Amino acid sequence: QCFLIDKNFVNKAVESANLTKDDVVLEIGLGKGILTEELAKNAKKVYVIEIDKSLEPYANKLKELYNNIEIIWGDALKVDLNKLDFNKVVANLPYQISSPITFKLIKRGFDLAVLMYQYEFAKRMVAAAGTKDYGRLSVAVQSRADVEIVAKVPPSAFYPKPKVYSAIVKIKPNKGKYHIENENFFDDFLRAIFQHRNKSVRKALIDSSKELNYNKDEMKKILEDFLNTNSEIKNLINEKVFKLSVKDIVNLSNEFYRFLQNR
Ligand SMILES: Nc1ncnc2c1ncn2[C@@H]1O[C@H](CSCC[C@H](N)C(=O)O)[C@@H](O)[C@H]1O
Repeated sequence: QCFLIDKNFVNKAVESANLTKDDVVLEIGLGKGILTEELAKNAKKVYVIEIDKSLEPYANKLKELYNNIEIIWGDALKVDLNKLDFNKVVANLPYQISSPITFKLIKRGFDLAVLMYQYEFAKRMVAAAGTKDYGRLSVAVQSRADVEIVAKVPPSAFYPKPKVYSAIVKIKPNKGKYHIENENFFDDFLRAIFQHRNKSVRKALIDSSKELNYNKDEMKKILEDFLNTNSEIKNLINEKVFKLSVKDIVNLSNEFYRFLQNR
């Protein structure tokens, strides 16, 4: 585990979290508790989910100085977040859990998250439509939240040192912006189309038709009829997957869902 030892980056993450004494913060991972302490100082209360019980000495020492820290010993991928009341998440994430934890947190919901990722992962998260790092992860995150890189973090900020850069990413959930009709279908639709990101949406959906539980002949006919509903759909499905904006992907999947339900 690479612990964050540079207080300048701790400060940047905390400042970006815009904390007040009315905020309740969830932290994933304790480390030496350098971030934990700053959260404790500034927030109403901090929950720390930590998998490694050997780190108890840091926890015990922290509770002697701060009365508003609660440790939950366990695996953050296993813990039922629904049973916790918090409005913000601030963490130097274990990079191996980056993807599942991000969606688990977004599913649970929060006002704002400020999270450390590997830099490449963060770049994919915030990638603009039609660019080389734009992909399924970009759309899955941006369709549900506004995301931005707050700072690039060098290996020297950590001990022991990682091999690559990290990034602080700010996440502000945004349900209204795009409005996903059906979460399950949208997830299936995203999987199908980004299995073939350089192909047209049409050709991607035919190739990955089994991801939506249709055979290739059914899907081809479906899209013939779907294309006949309006000219906007025609232009969208003929375009390359990675070139569609998040807005257009959400709208397209919404319309396709409705089309399929009526069929
Ligand atoms: N699945 C998991 N659930 C909860 N904690 C985990 C975890 N996997 C790793 N951890 C813990 O998360 C921490 C990651 S290193 C980050 C430590 C600290 N936040 C800092 O900035 O220095 C370690 O304490 C490690 O034991």
